[PDB]
Amino acid sequence: DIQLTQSPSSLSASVGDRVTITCQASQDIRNNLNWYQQIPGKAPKLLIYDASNLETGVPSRFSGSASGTDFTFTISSLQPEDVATYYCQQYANLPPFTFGPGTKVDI
Amino acid sequence: PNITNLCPFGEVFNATRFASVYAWNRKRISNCVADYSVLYNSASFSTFKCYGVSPTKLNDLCFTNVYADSFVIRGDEVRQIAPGQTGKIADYNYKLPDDFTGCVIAWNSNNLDSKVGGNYNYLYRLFRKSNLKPFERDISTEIYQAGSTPCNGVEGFNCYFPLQSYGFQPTNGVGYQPYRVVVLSFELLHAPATVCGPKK
Amino acid sequence: EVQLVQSGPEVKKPGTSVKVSCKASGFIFTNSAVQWVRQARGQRLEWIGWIVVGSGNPNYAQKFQERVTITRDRSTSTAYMELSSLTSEDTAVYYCAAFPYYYDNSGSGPWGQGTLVTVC
Ligand SMILES: *[C@@H]1O[C@H](CO)[C@@H](O[C@@H]2O[C@H](CO)[C@@H](O)[C@H](O)[C@H]2NC(C)=O)[C@H](O)[C@H]1NC(C)=O
Repeated sequence: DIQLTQSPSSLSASVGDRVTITCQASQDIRNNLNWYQQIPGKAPKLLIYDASNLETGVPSRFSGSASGTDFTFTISSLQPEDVATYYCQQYANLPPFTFGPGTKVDI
Repeated sequence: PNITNLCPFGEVFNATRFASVYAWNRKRISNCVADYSVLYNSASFSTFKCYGVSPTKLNDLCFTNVYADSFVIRGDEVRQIAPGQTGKIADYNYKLPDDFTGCVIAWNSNNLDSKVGGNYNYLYRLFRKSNLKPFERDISTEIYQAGSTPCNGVEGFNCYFPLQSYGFQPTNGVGYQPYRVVVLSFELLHAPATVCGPKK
Repeated sequence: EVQLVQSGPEVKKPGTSVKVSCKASGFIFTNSAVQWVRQARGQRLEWIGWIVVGSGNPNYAQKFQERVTITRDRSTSTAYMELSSLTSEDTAVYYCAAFPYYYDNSGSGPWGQGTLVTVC
């Protein structure tokens, strides 16, 4: 079994700040870790896959970084309109893809 | 001379069910007279290639053993059944030696093997630890070990099921269509030859 | 072109199984993998099911085993989902994901519109 945790759990900022979401897993997944978006009223979609490897249709302000088992999701151009909830998603060679507690970023 | 037992070539071309590529049959045709002229003299065969012998001369030089094998494979890689050629199915599921000696025959069978909804019965391998030696089966349903994490049996992103399906549809492109392929390999073991030509 | 949609059954019968169908298009289907997750009111998200299109091993988490089933479906590109022993807190959005490049160590594939499987 694998487990992880997302520490921020809430943000309060308006503009400019390189807002970061730091989550840490029980196992040091090589690179098979991604992140998911969820609008308060729509279905979740993909922002970054394979530890910040961007995907077709991503915006510019979305990015990420890695440090050992710790994993950061960065917005260097935080704006008042990109308000939603985030999740960091894990999967490594085993079926249980347990989910993090997420985070509702707010102004 | 007259005539005697004729080889049951029909029972290897005109059968009803063909084994998937990963586990092919091996009929030990022996002690029979094979008339390859009727095989060659026909337009129903799309690809008719041979190596080590010209297709219009093999009707003599009685052989020792003839091995007939069958596959159903996607048309657009039939060529890579030839010796040496690399690819995906050839380098994992069936690879002929560079000194191969035999004939490769292939014909389209869109009217039989395909289905209205698509006959996804035939399967082919996708992964392996290393390449494959000539002329050996690979029947094994053990998950292939990718990366380095052990695979205890649970399918995973580095624990891949070796096989997957063609997914045939009788409306796809010509390349995607099925093709029935028969490989007729010849071997000359030091022993009385037992498969001669029609007139002899 | 690559996307997927789902059906919208709401309540089959309390204490009895329900049927959820997902269809997808735009990418080759008999190479990829599909999976099912639960979203309950309160923004809590958990994983439930996962099946590869290749061979088929309905592997699930320890919690929800012997209580769910996902069936391979090559109609055009589909999957069906069922789960028995409906309880008072099975009401949720059942979300579909699909990893197109399963054979690559990558994640992709949009998500369906969600099925509001409630109980009554
Ligand atoms: C395999 O089946 C084909 C299907 O037609 C057979 O082809 C016929 O063979 C008979 C006997 O020689 C001929 O009279 C017919 O004219 C052939 N028809 C066609 C359309 O070719 C074939 O003979 C069978 N046996 C083999 C190929 O060994």
